[PDB]
Amino acid sequence: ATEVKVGMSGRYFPFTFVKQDELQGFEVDVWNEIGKRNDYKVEFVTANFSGLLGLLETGRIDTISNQITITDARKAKYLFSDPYVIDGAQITVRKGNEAIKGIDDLAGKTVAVNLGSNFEQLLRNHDKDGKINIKTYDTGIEHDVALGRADAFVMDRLSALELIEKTGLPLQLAGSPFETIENAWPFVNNEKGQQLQGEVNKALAAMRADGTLSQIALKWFGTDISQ
Ligand SMILES: [Cl-]
Ligand SMILES: [Cl-]
Ligand SMILES: [K+]
Repeated sequence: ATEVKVGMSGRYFPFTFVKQDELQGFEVDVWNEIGKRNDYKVEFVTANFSGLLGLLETGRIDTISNQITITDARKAKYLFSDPYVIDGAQITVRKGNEAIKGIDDLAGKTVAVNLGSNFEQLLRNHDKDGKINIKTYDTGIEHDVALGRADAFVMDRLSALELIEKTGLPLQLAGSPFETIENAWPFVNNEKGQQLQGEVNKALAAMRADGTLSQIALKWFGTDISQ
């Protein structure tokens, strides 16, 4: 059997998170089904998001299942599979705050972003004159905004929506998503990476056909986020 290592953070509800001392979520269920279909011994390695892409290049993991958005720079540095989730980058503020209607309102504000994430680069590209006070983190991002240490943060709409409705955090969506994001699994451009890529695309396409991918998405979001 082929050993495959899947990097994640364990702090990305409901994609990858811990509850009752169990590492679970959307990314966990998906790669267990992939491992059934390709004779993989899947091994989950939890690490902060800022170092997941580093672990991938060094070779201590084989891929990452953590909503890795495909970017122009990441295309040149890694291989990617077919996108399995499509969404948009969302600004989210504290509940009751109407002083921030979108990304153009961040001038002079403090916006939290995960370090090394596509949301940081997008935010720095949307900061032409240094108006925004970008604060980068790996944990406690949505908590600083709900408490007041940061004015807003930028993630995907899906995860923020579940924190607002399911979890119940005192947060609200700030406007409409300003950038579509296509999320796929990155691979190292080597023999095993090319081998995993082609075999994962065949499993991903096979899961979309029989509805298994939709079953996983409905369990973790109530909505088929694969569509
Ligand atoms: Cl990312
Ligand atoms: Cl900096
Ligand atoms: K991302």
